[PDB]
Amino acid sequence: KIEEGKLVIWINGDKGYNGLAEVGKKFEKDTGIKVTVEHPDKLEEKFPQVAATGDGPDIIFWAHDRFGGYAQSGLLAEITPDKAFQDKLYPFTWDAVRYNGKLIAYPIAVEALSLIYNKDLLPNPPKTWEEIPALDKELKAKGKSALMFNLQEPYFTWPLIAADGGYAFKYGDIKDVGVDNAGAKAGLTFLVDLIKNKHMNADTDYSIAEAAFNKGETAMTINGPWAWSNIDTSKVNYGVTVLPTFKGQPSKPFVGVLSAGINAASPNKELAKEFLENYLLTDEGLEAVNKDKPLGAVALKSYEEELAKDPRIAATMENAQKGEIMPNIPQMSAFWYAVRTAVINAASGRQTVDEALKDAQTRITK
Repeated sequence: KIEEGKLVIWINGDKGYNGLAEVGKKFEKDTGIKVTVEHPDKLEEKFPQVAATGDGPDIIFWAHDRFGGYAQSGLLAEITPDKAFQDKLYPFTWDAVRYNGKLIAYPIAVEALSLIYNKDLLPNPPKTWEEIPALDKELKAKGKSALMFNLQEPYFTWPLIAADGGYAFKYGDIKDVGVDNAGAKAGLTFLVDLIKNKHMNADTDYSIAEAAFNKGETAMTINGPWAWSNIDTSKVNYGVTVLPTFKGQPSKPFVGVLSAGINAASPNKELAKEFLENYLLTDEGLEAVNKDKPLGAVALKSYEEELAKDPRIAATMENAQKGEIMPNIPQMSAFWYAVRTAVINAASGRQTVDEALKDAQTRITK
């Protein structure tokens, strides 16, 4: 099974594995235990297969929403950090790695959508969703649009739909879904109205929105940290800020948490703990990883306060703190497929907002 006396770690290829390897080397210096960092393809798919037979790595890094399923099959070991260590991280990041009342992973980085705008076209971004329609008619007079973002993916339109009370799964309860309530209804109705009023095209997708924003054709867009390097090149003077409110309520974008779990079949659980707590989860630890590839906003308060000197990161955290922690249950798959269809049918007039959400709700709680 899993080798004893060493630590093998799995992390995705789009992360700072080289930097993580650095922290691993430091661990090896003052312990004698070697740390091997690997980044296989479809690791989020392989882990379940190899762990089920008592194999795989000691530690696995992935978005939190996936750990719920791994825990369900008893693949993840329950972690037990003391109160002292727990206070080192933002409170809400812990609700991301909680399953059935147990901590199943260590929070690392936080990710959420923000509002991105062209400072030259819009020196003062809108703080409200209701003022956007008016803003657009003013920008149209100059041949510009006010807002453009991916309307095809629920992930991108959810922030609006949930602002006034909508939600996926109430902290765990798989039978408590909020996609067809008055809140979600209001938000989606506002979105459809923006489309039927020619303020937005129902076919606008990720690429169309990206190219348009980066070419200065639109004043605003909605995206995550993964899109900043692409905008830095376009030579557009942009800023990142908090998302607009709807009916006075903050937009609720889904929150993604990069987390580190420990294989239940690992004989090196104590070493993994020592590594994650006293080596990786430190200012020097996250710095080594960040230097290789930026993590965005981090769950470690001490280091986050330093990275927040970058307003883009500060905003990302602000939007995540007002966002909804993505449910870590497997039923989340029905949600994506259900809401996706509801938004498409509602936008195309094929179905009414009330009907679309009603059918979505039924499919999720089915």
